Amino acid sequence: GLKTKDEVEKACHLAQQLKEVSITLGVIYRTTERHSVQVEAHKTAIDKHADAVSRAVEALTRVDVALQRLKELGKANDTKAVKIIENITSARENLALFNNETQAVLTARDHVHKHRAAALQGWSDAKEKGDAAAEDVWVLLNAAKKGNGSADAKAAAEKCSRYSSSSTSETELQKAIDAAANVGGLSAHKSKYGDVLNKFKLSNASVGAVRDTSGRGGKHMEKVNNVAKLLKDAEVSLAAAAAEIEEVKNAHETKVQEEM
Amino acid sequence: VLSPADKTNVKAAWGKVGAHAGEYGAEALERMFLSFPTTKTYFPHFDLSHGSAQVKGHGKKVADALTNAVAHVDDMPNALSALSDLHAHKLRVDPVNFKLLSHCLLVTLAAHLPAEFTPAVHASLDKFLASVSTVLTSKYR
Amino acid sequence: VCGKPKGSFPWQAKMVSHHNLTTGATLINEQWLLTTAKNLFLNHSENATAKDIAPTLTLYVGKKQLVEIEKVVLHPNYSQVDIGLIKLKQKVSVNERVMPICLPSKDYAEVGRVGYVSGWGRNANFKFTDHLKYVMLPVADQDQCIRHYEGSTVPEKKTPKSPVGVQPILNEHTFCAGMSKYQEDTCYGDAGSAFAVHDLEEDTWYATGILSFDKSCAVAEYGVYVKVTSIQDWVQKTIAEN
Amino acid sequence: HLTPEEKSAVTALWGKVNVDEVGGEALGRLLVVYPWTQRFFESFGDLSTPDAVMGNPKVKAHGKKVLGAFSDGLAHLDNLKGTFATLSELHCDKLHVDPENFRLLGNVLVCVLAHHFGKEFTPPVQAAYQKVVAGVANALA
Ligand code: HEM
Ligand code: HEM
Ligand SMILES: *[C@@H]1O[C@H](CO)[C@@H](O)[C@H](O)[C@H]1NC(C)=O
Ligand SMILES: *[C@@H]1O[C@H](CO)[C@@H](O)[C@H](O)[C@H]1NC(C)=O
Repeated sequence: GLKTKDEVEKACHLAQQLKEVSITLGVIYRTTERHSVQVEAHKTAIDKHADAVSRAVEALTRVDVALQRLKELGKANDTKAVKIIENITSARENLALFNNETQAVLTARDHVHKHRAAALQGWSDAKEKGDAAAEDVWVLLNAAKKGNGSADAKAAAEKCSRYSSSSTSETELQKAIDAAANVGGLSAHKSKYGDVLNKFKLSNASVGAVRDTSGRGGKHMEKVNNVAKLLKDAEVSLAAAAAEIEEVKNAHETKVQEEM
Repeated sequence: VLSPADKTNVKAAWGKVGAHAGEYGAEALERMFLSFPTTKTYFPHFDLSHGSAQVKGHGKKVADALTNAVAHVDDMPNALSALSDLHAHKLRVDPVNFKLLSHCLLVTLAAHLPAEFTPAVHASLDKFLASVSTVLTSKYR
Repeated sequence: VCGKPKGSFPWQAKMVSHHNLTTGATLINEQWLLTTAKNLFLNHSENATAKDIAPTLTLYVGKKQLVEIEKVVLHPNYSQVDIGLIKLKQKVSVNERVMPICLPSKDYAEVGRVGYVSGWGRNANFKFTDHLKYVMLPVADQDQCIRHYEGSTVPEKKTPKSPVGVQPILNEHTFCAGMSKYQEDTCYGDAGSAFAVHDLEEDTWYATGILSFDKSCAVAEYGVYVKVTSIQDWVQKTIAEN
Repeated sequence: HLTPEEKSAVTALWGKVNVDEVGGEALGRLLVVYPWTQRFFESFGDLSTPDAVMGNPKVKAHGKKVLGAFSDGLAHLDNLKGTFATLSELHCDKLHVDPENFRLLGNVLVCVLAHHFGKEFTPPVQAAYQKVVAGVANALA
């Protein structure tokens, strides 16, 4: 049992830090909500972009199907077809960029959710473990208020608050665990303490990953926004190109019919 | 916003209330007056004693209005337009009071229809009364 | 200087009407705030002038720091653009709790954008909040919002469809924002507050909108904001002239 | 402040509460009715549906703790401030919980009591419990 003022103070500090784990982590976890909101906003914006560029995409598809027919007729080398293809190559390049950047945004969105789910699970495990370990320490602290053991040990136990004065950290929790290694009664739970600290680190690191991933996602989204506008702006000229190449293709069809 | 699922919950809970609506309205007012005495200031000329006939009369009008809103959940602003001008402009009832009466109505329903007052129904009714409260206060200035 | 918060919404101000109704205003430089024309007209006749209004207002910033007002300037087309400017008698002292938000050069009122709206409006119990709160909201599709309140984007097909029984002012000068992930919305007294967007490249906060329609209260689905880019020139001219 | 008569009606009622259940049911309902409160409790696992919420063991367990603190408040109606000073320090200073949520939980608890006690949850007993929930909310703030 805890019989000295020193043992009581080491136990007190540890119990506070173990109990603080869930509190600190809930606060830290709640900072990831902005990133979940942002990544959901990226997805909505991508769906809106995909809709806005669909007419430009439809024109580019019409161009490829007219070109495929020209290849079948052996007329794909027609100078007008060649010229049209050159004129639309920026749009083809922009469409490939739009596809690539949107995919990068969507992967970052998946990673944000995955890191957030690991942060949540880490928080939940840390709380389960932390609260239980703090309860075992409190058995000793509460017993230390009565019976044998110095009057100073009892007074210190009576003064002990459930809660830490500030947020915990890997450093502070570790410091508390290490100080308690000297205390007989607490020493039986050393492996429990270690698992709490590993869950704290894991949750915290996952929160860091959410933030970094979200930043990368945002950079990709800025490129998506830029290239989506270039495609929408090209819509009218792309529709014109699709009609011209269809005319070229139609003239070659009628030249083949008339030549048979 | 009331979802279709909320609307179903409200129509069912209020269908169980049925003919008791006036009695429940009178009890919600009685609970409001007693729990939150400041509300009594809007009714300076009422007999607000337990069992007052004037309160039973008013409870019936309040209930009829809610019944009407339940019947017209998709068009509540329209169904409550006269009442909304009445409360916001003429009477100038501070919005806080609507949350007091809403709480007291929920308490009344919980006490009288325990079988129906599930968590989902409680969420739906709170949302329904919040829509009524908002409609009745949106013109307040 | 602007848009670098250390406490989280140092640009937020609290306006109190002569009949003790709390509303919002937003600090845009050391001596001027944006708010709405509706806020300014609380407890006034529809025929009041800026001169009638100004001496009847009480304004605070930071930790209950009362600031004295010199004058008010109503937007010349305030029935379309629900805005007013407030000029203080003197510059505020900038610190960790009091700092203007930047006015934007870019138009951040696009779907895919998330904003933070702080406010002194009424809470879930319809009481004016004791503590400043905020909501994180996404910019919503303009057409979705128009259909929600007006039924159609086509003028001849419009009908008053507002779920709260009062219609917002919706036009080319405004944007809408949704509701939070946890279905939190804005409500009475939140108007005048900024829809603040964080530009991650510059690491600066910008006022993208000023909340106009603060009556949605999670009953109607969208808050309606005046686009700051659409009034920027008028703001600059007004400040330069007064 | 509670008349001794009110203190009496309150403890009389409380003595009959299922200490193992009404805590989880009030917390469970707060999370369903006012979903933004979940952000403090996402660590409880599955809260995706009202049944998931109401049947969740962590909600039940945590509920017991909340109810236990209300029980302590009942034993010290004269000094709620001192009784709740440590808890206020946690919720206020560490957690930054908007004090309006304490009033919402208190009100949900009143609804739960009404739900379980029916008619016995009379208007005067409600009014006494409203003093308790306000007192507990102010002390936590
Ligand atoms: C769900 C909320 C409410 C509903 C449905 C409701 C409904 C109405 C109805 C139907 C009337 C009667 C109109 C008539 O005289 O023909 C009215 C009158 C009135 N209401 Fe409300 N009301 C509500 C909330 C409020 C609240 C919260 C208060 C104040 C605390 C308020 C105070 C009054 C007063 C003072 C009158 C006028 C009394 C009279 O002269 O008859 N009510 N109520
Ligand atoms: C008004 C009545 C309330 C009572 C009596 C109450 C009671 C308490 C008690 C006794 C604990 C401490 C358990 C412990 O860790 O040793 C606590 C913890 C907590 N409460 Fe409350 N509470 C109330 C309202 C609130 C509300 C409204 C919220 C937020 C929505 C809140 C969120 C929390 C959180 C997050 C914890 C910390 C759990 C942890 O991580 O350690 N509760 N509750
Ligand atoms: C409300 O406004 C009036 C003055 O019009 C006055 O009673 C007081 O200044 C305000 N009330 C409170 C409680 O501050
Ligand atoms: C006010 O409205 C008219 C409408 O045609 C417009 O020409 C004018 O520029 C507007 N003023 C400002 C400052 O926006």
